[PDB]
This record gives sequence, C-alpha cells and structure tokens, in this order.
Amino acid sequence: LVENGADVHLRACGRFFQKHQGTCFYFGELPLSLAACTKQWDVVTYLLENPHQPASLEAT
Amino acid sequence: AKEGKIEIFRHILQREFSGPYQPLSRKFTEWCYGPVRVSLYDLSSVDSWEKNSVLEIIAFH
Repeated sequence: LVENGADVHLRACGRFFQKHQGTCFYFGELPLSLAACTKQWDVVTYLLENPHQPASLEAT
Repeated sequence: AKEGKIEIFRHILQREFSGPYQPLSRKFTEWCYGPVRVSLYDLSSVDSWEKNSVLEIIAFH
C-alpha cells in the first residue's frame, strides 16, 4: 500500500464533528499513531524510514 | 433463573460455539477492532410482548 498508494498523513476519524466517529476506540486518528498504539514496532520503523513517503513524527 | 443456579444460567445466556453449530448460539460477534468487541445478544429474556420473562422471574418470583 505504501509503495504506490495513499499518503501517510490521513486522519482516521477526520471530519469536523468529533463526537461522531465509527468506533469508540480513540488512538490518535493517524496511521503512525495507530501503529504506535498497537505495539507494531516493525510497522512504525518502516513508516518512519521509507523512500516513498516519510511520515513526520511531529504531524498533528 | 428461578432456582438461583447462576453458573449454568450465565453460560446459557452467553453461548457462542463455532463451525457447523452456529445456529445453537445466543451471542454473535459482529466485528472486532482493537479492544472494541461489538457483539449481538439474543433476547428470549425481554419483558416486552413476552409474559413471564426472565427479568420478572428474577425480580419477583
């Protein structure tokens, strides 16, 4: 997916009305935050360093 | 429910199984996403349009 696909700065719940989300699991609304919260060390390691779309760790 | 036996009452209340015995169940897991485990329970124990329900039996009898 990362090789030829979507950008990494894609908010998960997104939208403008925070009280309406698809699931009550709050993780950070980001792929990097989702990987970090679920103890995916290999996934976060790949996301930080990859020569197609680096993920800024300071992304809000 | 009436006799006070809880250990088998709870199991009958939450019966899942797997494989060919799917219809013999009362608790169907819809989807799982992290800690969230949204499921569907069966209602043979609802007072509405059901006289002599489990709720009344626990509460009164």
